[PDB]
Amino acid sequence: SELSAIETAAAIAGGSMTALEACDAAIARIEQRDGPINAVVVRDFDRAREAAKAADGEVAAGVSKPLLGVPMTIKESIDIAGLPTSWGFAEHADHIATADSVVVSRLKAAGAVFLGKTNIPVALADWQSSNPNYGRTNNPHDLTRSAGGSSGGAAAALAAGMVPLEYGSDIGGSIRVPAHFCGVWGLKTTFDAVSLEGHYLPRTDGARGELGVVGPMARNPQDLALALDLTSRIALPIARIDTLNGLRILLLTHHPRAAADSAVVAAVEKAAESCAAQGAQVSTSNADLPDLSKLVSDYTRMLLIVLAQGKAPEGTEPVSLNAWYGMLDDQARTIRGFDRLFDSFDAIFCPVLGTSAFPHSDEADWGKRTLTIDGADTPFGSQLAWISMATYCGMPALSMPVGTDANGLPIGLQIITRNWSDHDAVRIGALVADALAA
Repeated sequence: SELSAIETAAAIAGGSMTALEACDAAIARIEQRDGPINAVVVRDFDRAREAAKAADGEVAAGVSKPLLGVPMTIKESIDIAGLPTSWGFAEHADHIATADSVVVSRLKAAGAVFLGKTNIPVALADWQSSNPNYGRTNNPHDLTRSAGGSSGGAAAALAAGMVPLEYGSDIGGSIRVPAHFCGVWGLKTTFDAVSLEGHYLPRTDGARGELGVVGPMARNPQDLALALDLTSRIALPIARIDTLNGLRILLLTHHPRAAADSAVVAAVEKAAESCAAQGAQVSTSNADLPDLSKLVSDYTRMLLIVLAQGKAPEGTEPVSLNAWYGMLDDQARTIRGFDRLFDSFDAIFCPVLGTSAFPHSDEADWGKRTLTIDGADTPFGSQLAWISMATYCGMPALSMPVGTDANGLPIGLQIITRNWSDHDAVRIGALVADALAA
């Protein structure tokens, strides 16, 4: 029942409230609600209110901008000038960013006001949000369960109504998974569509690596689309879809490399059937589908080199540059596989993860964790499979809410579309949400 980012900005423009009122309202929601959740772990309420007063001076001087005065937070790994950027490392608790990231600079240019930053796991390397600098973030829907990660505090802050807009990062599901666990909307954008300048490992300032993207998170698709138009390095193509009638969907509720709970499958299946009733052509199989089992292995191989920065454990020999160049050839061949697939389909519908939010785990080694799927214990890491298609091949991928499991925990749907059609993904998810309400 909270105002959206667009609605807030309209309110501030129309006279209904001052940016400073909106900024103190958000501070109030945060101080009153973040106690048991612990999502907004870096606070800048003092400078935020100064910037809000300023946003009020612009308003009264006749100025308008699409997010003027709108309070929001950002992920702790994205730089804001004057604020820490530790990525959850004790050794970098006091690393203080000198300059706004590009994404932050873009949104501040749209008039937004940054109240603070949201919690993350150590090294952005978990589907939870816990670290020694700030503590743990808890799912607002069940405080005993993970908020997801690594953008987990962002998803929790959105879910608890604290702010209307957020922005996150994803290399192994870290936008889509928190959005799914907390019941909010998250967009993994097309690879290279938004700049990662300011999303730096603490004390470094180099180049974007492969695979990872930044993308917006919110409670509705309109805010996502606005936030994407304001942050993309070039204006992206606009949405071609306007109706589910004739939309061509490929429904995947099975992965050769990971299981999915019945309640997740059923939630995803029901979303496709709602679209079919508004006229969609839902297929369950296609011979153009790339080998998803090979894809998961290529993705893993490359992921572990990227995250290691090509360095190797002492005793092991590193990957050669030429071998790396071969790995990008492989990646490139696979991407072309999805190009042919998307000649026959407008979207893939599949799960974000095989389960809804799991109980907090203090076990660092994914190999020692499990996940209950239909009563059985199943391997935890196996679930990267659901997340691999869009990261490895670079496609945009929405995570949107489509139901709740039997315990009341949110379940999300992953909507994948062709490279650079990020707005078509957000549009389809908006129409999916309509079809499910009708």
